[PDB]
Amino acid sequence: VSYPIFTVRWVAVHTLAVPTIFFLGAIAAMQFIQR
Amino acid sequence: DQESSGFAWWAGNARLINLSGKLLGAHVAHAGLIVFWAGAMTLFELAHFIPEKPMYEQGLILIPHIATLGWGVGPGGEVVDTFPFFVVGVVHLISSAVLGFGGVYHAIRGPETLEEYSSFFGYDWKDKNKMTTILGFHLIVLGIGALLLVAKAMFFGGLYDTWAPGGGDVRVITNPTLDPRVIFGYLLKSPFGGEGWIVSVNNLEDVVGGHIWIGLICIAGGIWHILTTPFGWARRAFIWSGEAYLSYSLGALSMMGFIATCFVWFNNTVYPSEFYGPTGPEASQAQAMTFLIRDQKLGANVGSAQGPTGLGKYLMRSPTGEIIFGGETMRFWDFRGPWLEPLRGPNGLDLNKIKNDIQPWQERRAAEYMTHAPLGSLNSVGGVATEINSVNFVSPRSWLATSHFVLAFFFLVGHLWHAGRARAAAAGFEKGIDRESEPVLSMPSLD
Amino acid sequence: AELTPEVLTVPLNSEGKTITLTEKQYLEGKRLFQYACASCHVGGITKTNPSLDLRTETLALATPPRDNIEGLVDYMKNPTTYDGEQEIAEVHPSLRSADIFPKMRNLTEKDLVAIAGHILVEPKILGDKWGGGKVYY
Amino acid sequence: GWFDILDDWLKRDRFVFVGWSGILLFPCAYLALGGWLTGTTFVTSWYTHGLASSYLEGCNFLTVAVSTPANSMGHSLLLLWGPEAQGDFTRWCQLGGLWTFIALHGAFGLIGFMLRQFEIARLVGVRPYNAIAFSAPIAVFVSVFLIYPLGQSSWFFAPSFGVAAIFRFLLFFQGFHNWTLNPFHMMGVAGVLGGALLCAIHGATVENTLFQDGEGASTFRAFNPTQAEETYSMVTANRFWSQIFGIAFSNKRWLHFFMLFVPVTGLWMSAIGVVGLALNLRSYDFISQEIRAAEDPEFETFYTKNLLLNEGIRAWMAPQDQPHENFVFPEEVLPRGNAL
Amino acid sequence: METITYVFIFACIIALFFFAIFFREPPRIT
Amino acid sequence: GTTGERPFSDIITSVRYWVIHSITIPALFIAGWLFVSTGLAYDVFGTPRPDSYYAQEQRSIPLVTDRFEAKQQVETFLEQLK
Amino acid sequence: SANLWERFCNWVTSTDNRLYVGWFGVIMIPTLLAATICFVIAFIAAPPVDIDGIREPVSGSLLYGNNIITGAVVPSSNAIGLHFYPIWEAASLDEWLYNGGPYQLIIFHFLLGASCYMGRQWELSYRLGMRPWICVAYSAPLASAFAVFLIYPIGQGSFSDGMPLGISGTFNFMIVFQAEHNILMHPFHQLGVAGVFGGALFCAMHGSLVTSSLIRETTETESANYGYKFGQEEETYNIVAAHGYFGRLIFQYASFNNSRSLHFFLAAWPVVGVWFTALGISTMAFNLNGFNFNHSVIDAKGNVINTWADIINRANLGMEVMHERNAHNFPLDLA
Ligand code: CLA
Ligand code: CLA
Ligand code: CLA
Ligand SMILES: C=Cc1c(C)c2cc3nc(c4c5[nH]c(cc6nc(cc1[nH]2)C(C)=C6CC)c(C)c5C(=O)[C@@H]4C(=O)OC)[C@@H](CCC(=O)OC/C=C(\C)CCC[C@H](C)CCC[C@H](C)CCCC(C)C)[C@@H]3C
Ligand SMILES: CCCCCCCCCCCCCCCC(=O)O[C@H](COC(=O)CCCCCCCCCCCC)CO[C@@H]1O[C@@H](CO)[C@H](O)[C@H](O)[C@@H]1O
Ligand SMILES: CC1=C(/C=C/C(C)=C/C=C/C(C)=C/C=C/C=C(C)/C=C/C=C(C)/C=C/C2=C(C)CCCC2(C)C)C(C)(C)CCC1
Ligand SMILES: CC1=C(/C=C/C(C)=C/C=C/C(C)=C/C=C/C=C(C)/C=C/C=C(C)/C=C/C2=C(C)CCCC2(C)C)C(C)(C)CCC1
Ligand SMILES: CCCCCCCCCCCCO[C@@H]1O[C@H](CO)[C@@H](O[C@H]2O[C@H](CO)[C@@H](O)[C@H](O)[C@H]2O)[C@H](O)[C@H]1O
Ligand SMILES: [Fe+2]
Repeated sequence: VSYPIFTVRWVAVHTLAVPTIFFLGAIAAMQFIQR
Repeated sequence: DQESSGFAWWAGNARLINLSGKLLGAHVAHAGLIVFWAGAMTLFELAHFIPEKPMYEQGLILIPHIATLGWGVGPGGEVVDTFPFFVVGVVHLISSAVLGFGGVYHAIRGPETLEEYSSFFGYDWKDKNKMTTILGFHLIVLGIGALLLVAKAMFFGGLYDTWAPGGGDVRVITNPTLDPRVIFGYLLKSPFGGEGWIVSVNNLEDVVGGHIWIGLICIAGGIWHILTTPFGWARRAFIWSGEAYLSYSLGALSMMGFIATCFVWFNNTVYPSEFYGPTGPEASQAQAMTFLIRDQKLGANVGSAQGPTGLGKYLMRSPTGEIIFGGETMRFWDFRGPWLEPLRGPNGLDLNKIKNDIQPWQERRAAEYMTHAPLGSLNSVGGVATEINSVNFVSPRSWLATSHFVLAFFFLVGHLWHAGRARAAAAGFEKGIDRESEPVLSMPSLD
Repeated sequence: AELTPEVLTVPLNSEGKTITLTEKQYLEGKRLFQYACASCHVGGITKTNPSLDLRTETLALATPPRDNIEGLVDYMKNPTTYDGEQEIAEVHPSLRSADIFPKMRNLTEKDLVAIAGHILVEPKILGDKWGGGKVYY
Repeated sequence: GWFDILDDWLKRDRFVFVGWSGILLFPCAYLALGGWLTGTTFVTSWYTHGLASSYLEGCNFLTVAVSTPANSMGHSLLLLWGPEAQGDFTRWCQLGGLWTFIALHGAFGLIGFMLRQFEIARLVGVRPYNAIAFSAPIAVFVSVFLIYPLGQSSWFFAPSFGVAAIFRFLLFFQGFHNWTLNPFHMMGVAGVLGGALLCAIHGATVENTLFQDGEGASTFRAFNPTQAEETYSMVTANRFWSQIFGIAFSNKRWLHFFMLFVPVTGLWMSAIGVVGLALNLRSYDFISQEIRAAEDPEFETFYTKNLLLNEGIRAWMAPQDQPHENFVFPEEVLPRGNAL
Repeated sequence: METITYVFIFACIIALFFFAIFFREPPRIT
Repeated sequence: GTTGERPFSDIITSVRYWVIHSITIPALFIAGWLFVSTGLAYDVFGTPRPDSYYAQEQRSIPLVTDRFEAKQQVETFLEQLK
Repeated sequence: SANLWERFCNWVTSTDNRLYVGWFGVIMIPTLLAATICFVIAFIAAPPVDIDGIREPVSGSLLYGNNIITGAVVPSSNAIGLHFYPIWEAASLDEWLYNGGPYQLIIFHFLLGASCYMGRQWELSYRLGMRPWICVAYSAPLASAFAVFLIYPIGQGSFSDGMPLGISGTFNFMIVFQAEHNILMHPFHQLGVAGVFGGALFCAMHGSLVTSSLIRETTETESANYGYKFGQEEETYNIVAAHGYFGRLIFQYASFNNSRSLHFFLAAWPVVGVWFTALGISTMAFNLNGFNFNHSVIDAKGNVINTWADIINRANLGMEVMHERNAHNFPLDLA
């Protein structure tokens, strides 16, 4: 089939995906903040 | 195998209910994970174990077992030589490769059915006899194992003895308790307060004698089975199904799982407390010991001291009259331990002794225990829930008893699950009610 | 930038000298404190004898004075009662009794300094918390 | 005229339905779950209360939260551009703006999601007993996170969006309102607790009453997603229970309505109760008991016992839990048993 | 006077249990 | 029933997908790692750095005590922090 | 005849006896009648029971100053502990009552019958040719009743501890348990709540959806219920119209469509979850308590920064302190 590349669902799946990873990276960074 | 032909993916291992060859590899491979563990973990313990720092203060649970058998301990559980530990740990870690090799092999290369590959090893579930045979062997295998203990005690080094006359230290038992009376007594002794059940057993003579009294019973059975078949009632009683066989053996474990959770939480003898932490009641006792001493050694007259309710802070009586320690500890007046007995008399804790026979080794041992009671959080933070951080510790006695109640329980659930399934797979309807012939539809209504 | 070397200056002797322990010692002092102390002195109190604590003012009225390194140090070597009347090394961990309180065996003159130095800095950070408990948690 | 062109667009059977309702449900919902996740890892509760409430501060999943605003704030909406924040986003974060932000957005988010259940239902042509059922949770959140506080001094006393930050809200209630002794909470429980029993006894009855419509054991496949005969036997079931508990269903239509009424009703009573605690109109004591215990010092019931626990919970907690009150309770005042 | 009022409502639930079981409308097959 | 638009199973399996994302994902991960790492996060959300709760003494908490003049109050609170 | 026993065994096993007395029921029946009858009397009339160890008797019965909400059957004494205190072990009923004898009689009996009640819930299924496992779903509550009445005491050393048979004393058991184990902070309870909270959530869903897709078979002026007939042939609602909506609410695959797969998820979620709480009480019975984060998040200088975990603990202390005011003589609560 000829499925589209950018759909409404893609807008959704990214609004939660992009922030998350951004956070998982930020949060993974704290593990080294000390004193 | 496949689903559209066997069972379902998450039910995989039942696809082997009839493929003994593989079902052997399953059993072998697994019986390797246990050894592997026993081994891999003992080294993990040892690698961290610190020669002279309480074991209980180091999260050990395997080494403590080896120590109790009288291996690398000496007086008071002094951890005299680490080698026996390293030794035990590795042997297992290797024997895991062996067993591991068998499993992987027998569940892949080897025949996936012992049918013709060997008629002696092959087996039939409903074969109400080849089972009684296999059982028989194993029943003998266990017996040899039990007797091994008696050996380690009566012949090779002895075992640990908290009750050691001189004081905790390895001791060679040479007077096993023979005689059914004493031995079997423990069998029909209430499991309730005071008269405990099997969990009593306060001396190694009995632990040893009791085991001697086992092979010479367990093997006696291992034979009787390789030489017979279930009688009449036996047959018209149980469900003869592979799954059903499992069930019975499932409930078995589960039942013991509790008997164990209770043992490691209450017994002082076969769990030294020098290697494990102090019993729960033991610690609640020692806090009184600690303050009956501190206050006496300060002017107080403990015998006459009367507390907030009128019961006497340090000493009060039990329902049957014995003089015990006061406070909430009135509930643990059943605790018996080395460090305390010398203060006991015929009517209970004697005053004269208490008043002037309390050696320092007790004052500090009593202190050690009250500060190492079986209390802590999941993240291992010793003490009451309201305690502050530092001193991370959780008694082995807790970890053990805790884990096993979970296992023990779930297995009882497991028991029902299978005993209930195999008991209906037999009548044959474990897949649904027969549309065409609904038993209910042919029964006189009740209204 | 909060645990400054000023907050790390505690009386060395009884005459007046002071020692400015390093942040390296401190930590190690704490490690050693939990290693052989906390078990019974968590938070700076005493599970087996609540009457006596480790509050600096308390140690001051001790005998001999323990509100300084040398004093606490002497203690871990040979403990005595709050009046100094009896030597209590046989019921309280010390070097004079490592044979009975193993944990003490490791401990070295250097360690003893830290553990002590810790007993003096804590209250500087925690304040009242260090003395009492529950009430102050 | 284009309304329709739009309506058409919105009501298109996509992966994730949208709808007019979605023009509200998503703008908010996300925006709320978003603020939580933010505040949970980045913003602090230091100027508001006096604790670390995020990851960046050292808190873990259990101990983190988007804690309510300072008491001195009042019932202020805390609009980023309002008298307080004065437009400054960061400070907004510090005064506790992230709380009214989550509260209010989540609020309209539950309004949105219900409209959805009502929009999708109208389309697909089914009865709306799922938007009706969902009123139960609106009640809970609308009374526990909105009404309650509006009845007290400020927002500072509303739950805080945190795991522990809630367990605290629990104990506080037990300690100051003596909630567990409220008939309305009791019903609340009787419903949540028994709604669980229905949701588990029914599930098991169905699964162990299935006709055989397959050959294997994993009978999940035996069910044709397509119509026809019932998959289990209601007749056999009704029989089982009736002889093993005396009573038993026998009207799938009633059984499933009960299953809607039980848990829904109980959370409603649960709500009414809290609407009451907003005015401190609690069910704290039984006077008949107090009068007796005042006069006779040997009268003790598990009732009185629990009342002392409360005295303790308030005495020791209050201080660090209500900073704006500058409480100072000398050790000699703290009520305590013996020894402990 | 309360004791009595509580024990009554209770005795009622219990008699209502009897009736609901042994005096229901039998669920006849239709 | 009605199964529309680009499927996930496929998309996850698509080589193009990882080509595209084996840049984007870690990109975000390192992008946020710096958000904390740089200490930017702190300043964005007025969250105190381990050394900024109480100035050397003030065992007293910096508690906002009144709306309207709330902000000015917080400012001076950071002030005192020297 | 044919030897009555042969016959007896047939009645006992009658598949058509109003109430199915079974082999398990042969015990469940007398056990539950002993418990239930002793409870009902104990609750109405019964002297104050020296619950804790001291001599500060608590009255729980109605005729002694209680109402349904405050009343309860009080736990056997602490002086008794774990010891077995039956009526014949008392010097007189009065002793038996003052020391809490009724409790032991009532719980040992309820636990015995409630177990056989679980066994009975299998026997009948078998006798009716139905699949088993219903009795396994009921092992959750039982496991919880076992934890709270038997396991918890075996751990703590006395039946004096362990939830008392009464509405308000149940709240007591809880408020104290918290302070002693910080349960709200234990994984097993949170799973208990997800289970009990979740269970309800789904009970509303299932009940909701189904009701929402009943097939029109009644007027506007007559119950929707009549549209169904006991034992009727086929289904009574559109399981496809149901999924047609729910699927679209969240998204197609984030939904059910297989009655069997859906109904199992209904009986597994709350059961698995409730099991855990039972395993929590059973676990915290041996003092492996909840998480402890007191004095974590310490700052740069060493000042403790307090997190919500601390306000919690602060309220827990208050409980720890006032509870059992006259029963403590020493610093640590190790019992
Ligand atoms: C004593 C050993 C034992 C043995 C040999 C068997 C053997 C068998 N079981 Mg039983 N079972 C047991 C104990 C045992 N069970 C217990 C104690 C329970 C109660 C929980 C069950 C519950 C059970 C169920 C519910 C089912 C079986 C089934 C089966 C059969 C197929 C196996 C299978 O489906 O594997 C596949 C296994 C898996 C899907 C993976 C294991 C998954 C578990 C839940 C994870 C636990 C892992 C670990 C502890 C936790 C991780 C850490 C966590 C913190 C994240 C097989 C005959 C099935 C059957 O067809 O019955 C006839 C079936 O449906 N069993
Ligand atoms: C650890 C315990 C365990 C064991 C011993 C077994 C054993 C077995 N399983 Mg079960 N299984 C388990 C857990 C276990 N399973 C769990 C948790 C699940 C749920 C996911 C299943 C699900 C399952 C299914 C769905 C099926 C089986 C099947 C089988 C049988 C055939 C093996 C096979 O097909 O390999 C396939 C071969 C491979 C791809 C190789 C795997 C790699 C090897 C075995 C491991 C090597 C180990 C180690 C790294 C090397 C040591 C080497 C050293 C000694 C030199 C075998 C008896 C099958 C069956 O019933 O057959 C009729 C089947 O269809 N199992
Ligand atoms: C490894 C364990 C083991 C196992 C699994 C078996 C298994 C079996 N034995 Mg063997 N047996 C063993 C060890 C074992 N035995 C030992 C060590 C000996 C001593 C030499 C014997 C001596 C023996 C004899 C003499 C006989 C059997 C028989 C049997 C078969 C059926 C009998 C039966 O189970 O009745 C189940 C029991 C009952 C119906 C009685 C219930 C009533 C009792 C009094 C109460 C039990 C209550 C308990 C104490 C409390 C806990 C309960 C719990 C639920 C809470 C069965 C295959 C019989 C057979 O068929 O011969 C081959 C037979 O006659 N066995
Ligand atoms: C225990 C907690 C509990 C939770 C977490 C919960 C959750 C949910 N229930 C839903 C539905 C339902 N629940 C129902 C009955 C019930 N639900 C109950 C209890 C709960 N229900 C109970 C007791 C009942 C009675 C039986 C019904 C009848 C339905 C549905 O029809 C519906 C569903 O579809 O079923 C699956 C879903 C609605 C999605 C939504 O509204 O998006 C819109 C809103 C969003 C995304 C914003 C969140 C809004 C809130 C106000 C903000 C919270 C703030 C943070 C995001 C999170 C807090 C953090 C914690 C640490 C405290 C959602 C998953
Ligand atoms: C002192 C403490 C008090 C404690 C109170 C305890 C309350 C718990 C009872 C459960 C509530 C019923 C919920 C299902 C409703 C239902 O469906 O049962 C109804 C009978 O209801 C009733 O009036 C039930 C009356 C309560 C019976 C008590 C059971 C006693 C246990 C004995 C043990 C035996 C060893 C009738 O059934 C319905 O009848 C029709 C409704 O139009 C349809 O057929 C339905 O599908 C269904 O069959
Ligand atoms: C069938 C099957 C299965 C299973 C499996 C198993 C169960 C396995 C096992 C395995 C095993 C069980 C293995 C083992 C191994 C071992 C080894 C390989 C070892 C080694 C050792 C060593 C080497 C030693 C030594 C040492 C020392 C002495 C010291 C130092 C260090 C060291 C460690 C080096 C599965 C699930 C996958 C799937 C399906 C099928
Ligand atoms: C606030 C705000 C805003 C916005 C924002 C947003 C929207 C955000 C978002 C965000 C997000 C959206 C985020 C997220 C994050 C996430 C995370 C961080 C996650 C994590 C996870 C994890 C970690 C997991 C895990 C697990 C589990 C749970 C279970 C199972 C298993 C596992 C292990 C996998 C605005 C500007 C408007 C304005 C102002 C305010
Ligand atoms: C299946 C049903 C099972 C029921 C089991 C119980 C059967 C017995 C029912 C007895 C009902 C009456 O029970 C009786 O009520 C009266 C009040 O009216 C109580 O009397 C109560 O009020 C009077 C004043 O009015 C007080 O002086 C008295 O001190 C107080 O206890 C009795 O103390 C109680 O014993
Ligand atoms: Fe249903």
